[PDB]
Amino acid sequence: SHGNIDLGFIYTMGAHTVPELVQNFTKVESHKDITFSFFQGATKSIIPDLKNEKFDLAICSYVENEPDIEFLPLTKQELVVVVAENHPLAKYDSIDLQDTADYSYIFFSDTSGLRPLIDSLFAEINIQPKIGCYVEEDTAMVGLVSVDYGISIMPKISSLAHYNVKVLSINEPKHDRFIYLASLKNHYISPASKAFKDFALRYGKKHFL
Amino acid sequence: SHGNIDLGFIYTMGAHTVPELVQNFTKVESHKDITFSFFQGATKSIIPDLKNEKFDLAICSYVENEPDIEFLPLTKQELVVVVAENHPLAKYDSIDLQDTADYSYIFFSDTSGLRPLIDSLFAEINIQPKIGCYVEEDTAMVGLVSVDYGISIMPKISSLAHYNVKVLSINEPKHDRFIYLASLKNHYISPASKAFKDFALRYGKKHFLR
Amino acid sequence: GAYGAGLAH
Ligand SMILES: O=C(O)C1=C[C@@H](O)[C@@H](O)[C@H](O)C1
Ligand SMILES: O=C(O)C1=C[C@@H](O)[C@@H](O)[C@H](O)C1
Repeated sequence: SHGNIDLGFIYTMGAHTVPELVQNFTKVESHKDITFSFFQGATKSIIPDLKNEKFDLAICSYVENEPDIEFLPLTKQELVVVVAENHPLAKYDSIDLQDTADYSYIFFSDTSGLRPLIDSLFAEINIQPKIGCYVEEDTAMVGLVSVDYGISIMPKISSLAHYNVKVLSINEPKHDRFIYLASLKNHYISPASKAFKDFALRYGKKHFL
Repeated sequence: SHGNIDLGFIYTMGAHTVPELVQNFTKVESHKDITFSFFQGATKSIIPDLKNEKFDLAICSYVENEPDIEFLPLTKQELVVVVAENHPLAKYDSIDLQDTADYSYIFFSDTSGLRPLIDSLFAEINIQPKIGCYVEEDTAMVGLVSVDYGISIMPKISSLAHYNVKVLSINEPKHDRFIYLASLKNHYISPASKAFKDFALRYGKKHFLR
Repeated sequence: GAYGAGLAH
């Protein structure tokens, strides 16, 4: 019935995933009066805000060595390579990551919960990417790719189709990018927050995974 | 010129404005070797990171009673009202802000440097908006409008055309939303940062501010 | 389907 949910999440979840979860959660009559406050940020900022209880729940990347935090699979993304339409790689439709070795990257900053996965991909193929600059949020990244300031590896998100960039699928190496519903282990959680948590986990299994 | 520039900016500047400035700045031969790191956030977080020197320069909203920070006009935005494509207000192409009185908002959180302007617009027309939820970043806001979770007032940005929303221009009240290049007053600034500051202010005067 | 896979670290 009544209550508030403070939900923090990583940037790319704002465009479609969180709205879809909230829309479907709230069509149930007994959820109409539940309210939210929504916070956006990078995984490394979000984890402290879970521990200090600013957030009831979070949607973010998995983080190693956080035994106080429960990470439960919610959705997934596809990593792609994004280049300006004039770039030499734009002639291709798919590439191996090692094919990018010569080119300057717009790289995610260390705050990004994506960097463990990305770094492991480059380590797997023994490539040390040329990093031209760092950015945290995704629209700033594709913005810089669109003026050919560099290339990037990033999640395939709907906005990429609206910049003057070519999106390339990655053949090798292989990857899965999972996104998690994160919460404090052994912690008291309000009835509304628990209702949203269970709802979102069911929804992700049925529709996202 | 050489060295690094740490530039912090409010989210909406990432899509086009910062790329345009950086690309045009870097065409100059004496700027090719300058490097950047780019940070994104809301105005209220950006200000401390200017004071603690994490950023050499920032692009953000004006903040009153910050005598240590120099704000110089850089660009501007148009505030619009955004509603789901089947919302009752979608029948219109333009509205007065008071035409939104009955409807629940997806409102900017207190961290947003836009809130002084927005709050003053509602206070001017003596309306207390119904606030359904708060968000900080713009794509999260239009994302929720697109599922008709609420309506919003927000900057007109290129991404709005790609959600299931109608963008309404605001007839009354009308007020300018300016965005500023911010730096620490009377503080040493590196040759690269100074070159970029001067370039950006000149560019904004010529192409952004009208 | 991918839920089980997502639990592996
Ligand atoms: O998982 C994360 O923490 C993030 C992934 C990227 O897409 C960016 O949205 C940003 O780096 C946050
Ligand atoms: O000026 C600001 O501090 C902001 C303006 C809004 O468009 C959002 O990008 C966000 O609330 C930050």
